[PDB]
Amino acid sequence: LKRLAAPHHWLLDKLSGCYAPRPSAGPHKLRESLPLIVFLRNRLKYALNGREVKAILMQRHVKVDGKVRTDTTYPAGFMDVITLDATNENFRLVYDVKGRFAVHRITDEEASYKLGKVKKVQLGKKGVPYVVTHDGRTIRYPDPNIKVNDTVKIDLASGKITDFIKFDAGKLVYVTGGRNLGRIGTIVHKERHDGGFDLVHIKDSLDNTFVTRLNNVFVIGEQGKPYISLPKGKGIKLSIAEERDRR
Amino acid sequence: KRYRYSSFKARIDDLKIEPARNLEKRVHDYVESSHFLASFDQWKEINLSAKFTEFAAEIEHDVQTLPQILYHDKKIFNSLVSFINFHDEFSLQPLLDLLAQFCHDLGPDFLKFYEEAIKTLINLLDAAIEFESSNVFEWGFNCLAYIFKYLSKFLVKKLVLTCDLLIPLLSHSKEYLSRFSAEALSFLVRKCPVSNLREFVRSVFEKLELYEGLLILFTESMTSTQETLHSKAKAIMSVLLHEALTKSSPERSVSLLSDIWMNISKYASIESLLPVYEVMYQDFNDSRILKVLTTIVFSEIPDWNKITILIERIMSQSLSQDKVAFLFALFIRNSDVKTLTLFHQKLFNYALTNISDCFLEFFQFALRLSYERVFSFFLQLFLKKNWQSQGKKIALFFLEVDDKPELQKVREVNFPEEFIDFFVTAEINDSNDLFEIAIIFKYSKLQNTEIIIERIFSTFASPDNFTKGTLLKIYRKEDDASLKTILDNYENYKESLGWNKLVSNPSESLKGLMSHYPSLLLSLTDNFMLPDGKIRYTLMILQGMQVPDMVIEEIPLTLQNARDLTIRIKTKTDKLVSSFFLKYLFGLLTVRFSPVWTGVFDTLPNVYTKDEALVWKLVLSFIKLPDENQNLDYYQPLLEDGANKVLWDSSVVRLRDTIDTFSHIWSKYSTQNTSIISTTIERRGNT
Amino acid sequence: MKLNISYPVNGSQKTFEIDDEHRIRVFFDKRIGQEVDGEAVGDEFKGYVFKISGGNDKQGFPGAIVGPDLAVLALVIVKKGEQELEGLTDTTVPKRLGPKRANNIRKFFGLSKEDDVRDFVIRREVTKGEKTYTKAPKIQRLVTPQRLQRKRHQRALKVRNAQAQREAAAEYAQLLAKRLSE
Amino acid sequence: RKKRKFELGRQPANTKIGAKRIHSVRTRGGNKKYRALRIETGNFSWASEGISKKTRIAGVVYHPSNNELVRTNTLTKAAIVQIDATPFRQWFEAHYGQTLESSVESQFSAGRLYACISSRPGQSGRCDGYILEGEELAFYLRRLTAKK
RNA sequence: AUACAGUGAAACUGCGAAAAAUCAGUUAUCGUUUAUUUGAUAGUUCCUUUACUACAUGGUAUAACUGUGGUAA
RNA sequence: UUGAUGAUUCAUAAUAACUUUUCGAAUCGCAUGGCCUUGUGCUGGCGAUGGUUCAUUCAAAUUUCUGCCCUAUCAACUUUCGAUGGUAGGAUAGUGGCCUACCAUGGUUUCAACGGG
Repeated sequence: LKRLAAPHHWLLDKLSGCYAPRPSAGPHKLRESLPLIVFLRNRLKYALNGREVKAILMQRHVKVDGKVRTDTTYPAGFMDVITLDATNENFRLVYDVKGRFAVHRITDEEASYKLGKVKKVQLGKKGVPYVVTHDGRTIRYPDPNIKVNDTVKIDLASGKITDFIKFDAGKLVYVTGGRNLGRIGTIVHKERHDGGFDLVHIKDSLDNTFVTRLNNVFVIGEQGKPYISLPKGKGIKLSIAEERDRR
Repeated sequence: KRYRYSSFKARIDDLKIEPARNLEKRVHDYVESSHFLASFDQWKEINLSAKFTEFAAEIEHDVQTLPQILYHDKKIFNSLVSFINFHDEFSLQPLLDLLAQFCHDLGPDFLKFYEEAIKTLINLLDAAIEFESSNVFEWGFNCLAYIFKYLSKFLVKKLVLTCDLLIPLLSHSKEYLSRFSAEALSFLVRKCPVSNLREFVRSVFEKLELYEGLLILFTESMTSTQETLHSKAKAIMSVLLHEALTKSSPERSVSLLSDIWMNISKYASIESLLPVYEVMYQDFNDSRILKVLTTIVFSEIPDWNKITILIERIMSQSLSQDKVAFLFALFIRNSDVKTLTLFHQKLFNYALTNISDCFLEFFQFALRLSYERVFSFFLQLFLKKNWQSQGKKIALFFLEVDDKPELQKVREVNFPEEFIDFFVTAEINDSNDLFEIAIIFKYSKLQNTEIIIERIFSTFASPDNFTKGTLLKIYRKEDDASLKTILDNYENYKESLGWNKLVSNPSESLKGLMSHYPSLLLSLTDNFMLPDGKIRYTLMILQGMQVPDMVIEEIPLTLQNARDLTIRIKTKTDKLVSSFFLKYLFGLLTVRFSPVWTGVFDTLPNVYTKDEALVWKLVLSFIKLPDENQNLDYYQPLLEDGANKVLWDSSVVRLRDTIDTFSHIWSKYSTQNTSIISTTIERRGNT
Repeated sequence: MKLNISYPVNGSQKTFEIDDEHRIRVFFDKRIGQEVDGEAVGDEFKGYVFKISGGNDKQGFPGAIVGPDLAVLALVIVKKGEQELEGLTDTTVPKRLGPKRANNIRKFFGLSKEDDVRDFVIRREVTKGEKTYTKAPKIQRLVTPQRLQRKRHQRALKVRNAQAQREAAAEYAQLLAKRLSE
Repeated sequence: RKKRKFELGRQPANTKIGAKRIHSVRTRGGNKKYRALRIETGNFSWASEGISKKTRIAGVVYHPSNNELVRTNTLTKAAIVQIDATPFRQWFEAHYGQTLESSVESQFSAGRLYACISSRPGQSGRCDGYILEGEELAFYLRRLTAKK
């Protein structure tokens, strides 16, 4: 029960007692996930207090990416969907221009699937090739052109793969983690060191050639035709001073 | 402690519609002069389903201003029908509530859509059967009953049409759909007047041949009021039901009306029956009314019941009648009517079966009419009374010998004129009835034993022996001739009723070695016969008789240990009897404490006192054994049925029908008199 | 000396009170479970086999050599003889609870495994004063219709999982075939 | 789970031959180990033809870290033991048809061979050895000359 | 409701109570554990089986309980 | 004709055995459905627990290097009872003198080792 220094992109109120919620074991890490208490209590405000959040979790109203997951401290981290059956809602939680967990209202035909970066492709047991992804869905029998640091498109009815975005020089990219969060565009340079500290450089509307760690990046799709929608003008971070200079 | 997590069946069984008893619901009577706009704009703010919001986006220009409701009547109903038959589970409360307030707001112009609405929601209720969520048909049956509550003024003639539309909800072979449709139809029965009601029930009685239980639920919820009373429509609903009955109806109509009378009499049972039974008796005075009389008298007014039964008996004289007389004798509290009913049932037939059913129900009194029934004119009733209980046999001892004594002497003459398997069965059918009729019968029984010299005929000779110093010489003759438990009971009766010892004594140790069979009752009777024979011609024998005649398990373990200790501390008859009763205790196979105590105390005394032979006999008794006593002819059954499917009236009808099937016919009575069986040839696979 | 003696065959016990300090001498230097003679220790019963287990002194304490403070001595009856003492051998106590398992009630009533027992259960009776109440315990480890349905579902679950897995393996085989062909 | 201390150890298993006993010991984090104590039998395998057999071990004749372990007959890893040679001889006769390498055909009629322990039966739970053959046989024949 | 059925004392069970010295970071675990959560995960236990078999499912060994006491608590 | 790693004796498959033995469901609440060989016959759902292995997750564990006061009228310290390395073993969840044998005699330091508050 160690707390009061949470990941400060959760933005919980500081005069809200003393502690802060401990995300349990789950598909994502500690300081890059967001549990449903912080979601439904001080991020969109559907329930006032945490035991009422436990009531709406226990009453089967919420399902993260297909099944219910009746748990308060469930670390449903990045890129998954939350299909609130009542309110007709499909919260995909994605990132923003500033570092927070922006929300969407996804259509049902896009909320029927999710995607994610792989972490390794291995041979598991009895000579069966299986891949993993970033949220622990170790799924069997891929197409064996799946490479490391690539994205598959999980079907979310079954755990099958419908398509994959074989990343190379020049297919549209997202970022996650680091001080260059929430940016798009993949076409300047493709650096490859020996031991990390490398990026596929970024090109945007203002063509900002940017880099970060290769662990801090993953793909979406084709340039101009993305697989996921993106919030508030497909986040760019031009400048707030230029925004207040123009409009 | 809350959040019980009821099951689906728990929700449904605890669910009941009653929309008047749906107490407050002030969501639509606060009308903003349009009432559909009121319910609609409430539901648009409380519920957000996706297709309900798209339904509102298709409809929203065409909801306000009730004249613009009445002009655009077709498009809003076609949109509501399209989205109801779309039927997402989450968008079913607003659509059904809007349909209910829609019919409320139209009224007489709804009738063009009334025959589409019900079948669309019927498809919805079948989809809800598939969906398995009790909220769905809670909303569905509530909206259906609101449609009934708002169109009851105009559903006067078309009750037959709405039942033709609501057949697949009354009869669906699911249980709860029947009750949920039936109580809404019951509210519609608490309505439109008596002539339309009686022609409606006369037109719906044709559908009897789960419709019976569905109509039972409908009529029961119609007549039943809120709590501990009957409704105001009961004093005319019973009249309409009874006047649509009485031979202008189908076959099971009397059974359905009897089940309705039983359910209403079980429900109300305090004071509102005083307004129903008056009209019921006044309508039942016009004349099967015995089914209604049995239903009226089974559930625990007596003077009017006596007058109606007198009129029924006179109209009958100028079975079910036996069952009605049995129920009246079991339930009434009138001495004059009971003493007249004894002679009335004596004028009626099957008095022996009626006395058997009455003794099975309540052995009250008045065993002096069966004597006149026997003098008018048998086997199986006197046989069951003889093998019956203590007070039953003590009351049957009066009219045992007090039968037709001319017929008893005729049976004695026909038994003295001996013929002698089937002839022995005829002798047993004479013998069990003539056993209650001395030296002449004893010599005739000795002649029959010599002529027959199967085991049922041996038990029949034993029955004649129980019917019996000339008797002591006859018992010596039967000893010279010497089921088996009945034979040992006959030997006990003979020893209860010198030179015989000089003749016989052999037999003592033979009966001792025979008292090790597969029946503790046969062992007790054989030890009784051996004790009586050793008396008339000992301490360990009487102690073993006492100890063989969970606390009982521990006491019997200690007692068998004590008797084995006494026999270990200490004639050849006593030794053989102790070894055979110890083998009987080790092969009783019905109490593990005694079956452990015998096998734990037997290996202390001497061996080879027929011990290895008895152990080989136990290890070889599982070789080959069966039984085939006798047979008879065959006859018919399955009559006298006033009810089929209800509460415990069905169980009472099954018991009286099984008794009438036992004492039913000649071949059935012969087979049932053969069915009196002796002790068991059993206890395999553990010895 | 207080002697609580238990007759376990009849499940009872009683306290006798003994003199004979030179029989206390015999009770001295005895291991747990040695031969102690009934007539030798007692003028009130004759010729048994007694085996000690332990004793409590003052304040009630649990080597094997006992001491002089042993006021309470516990004895068990091993080999009974004949004497009907009114505290050990005469008093019959009932078994408090009967069997509960299915084959346990089959052994307790000798029941011939085709019986489908379900009626030989040991009832117990109570009554509040006007309404009777008979109570039957339970029969677990009994073949109800539910358990073999569950076993059937387990077997069909394993077969169906293997069916889906050996379908997916063949699908990946055709996918590797077309990846070879391109 | 997994604290740290400063300086201590534990008592070894230092197993013998005769009256085979196996005592389990608690391991933090799975793989509950087994100390073999006085184990008298072992799994012994041919290197070249590749056939194992359980075989009564006769005795360790060489230890390369303490000579006293040969005196006390201690079965640790990497020792030189004699076993039986008869089931490997049986397989050799059965499936080669020779019915008898040179320096192992000379050891067959002597009766007992030399092998190397590869398990750690003080910690693992069983004893295995492979029969030395080749340059291992050369240096261990030189180690027999180092004995004599 | 003649196995029990919702109610529940007590008890068994399951789980959890673990002054380069300190450290603030940084690197690896291709040098270990990986409990809990999450995702995939397994047809093979008898066939010297017809004088054909525990699997429609077999065995103890005890709490709470009942009983005898000690004791000064 | 083969997966990944900067890197494998990796992952994994097969081979010949040994298994004091592993697991491969003797469990539980709800509904009771479809079939026809109407037999207590065949099948059947929702999901609670337990278990094999792998991945993820948190948690623990070492280990890398950058960083703190005053000191030479404080310059030698440590191999004893391993102080410093090698080789094999014991062990241990584990590398590693962490200990056990044999070999080598080292290591730290005046830039302040070692000691003093």
